[PDB]
Amino acid sequence: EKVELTLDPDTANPRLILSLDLKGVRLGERAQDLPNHPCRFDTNTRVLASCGFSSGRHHWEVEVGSKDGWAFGVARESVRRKGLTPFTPEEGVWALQLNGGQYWAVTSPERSPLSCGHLSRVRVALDLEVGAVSFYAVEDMRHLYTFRVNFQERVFPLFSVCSTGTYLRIW
Repeated sequence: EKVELTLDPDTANPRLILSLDLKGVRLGERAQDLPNHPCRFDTNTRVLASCGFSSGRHHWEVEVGSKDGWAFGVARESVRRKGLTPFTPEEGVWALQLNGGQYWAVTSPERSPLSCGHLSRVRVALDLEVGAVSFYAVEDMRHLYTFRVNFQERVFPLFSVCSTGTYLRIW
């Protein structure tokens, strides 16, 4: 079922720029002086939605920038917030990424280069019963990639922007 997400400003890395409607995120030039919430990503340029899921099937849609430097998908609640944490499934993050002009599923120890054409808006489908996170290009709902995961805890929508000049935006 459809979920209306808002970004959680307590989690946001201080270099990120969130939109006032808490749907949009970009990377800024300099770090804002933000109160040090324990949930805040102090180093990785990440932000979670406020909503986490422990059961059921849920979907949302993400508008993506055409320029390099984003990743999104889901993170387990216990993802490390403090220090430079590897962006890997073992560290509790399951994401797609645009980097070096190439779409990737962020697998380890090697990322997986995807076949897809240019992406504009992507549906993310989280199933905690089946144990799946799936991505679709919204135009014709074409499957891009599925991670099979045995989720053991609450899972949050995850967004990351690591370059100026691109963005992610919840639809």
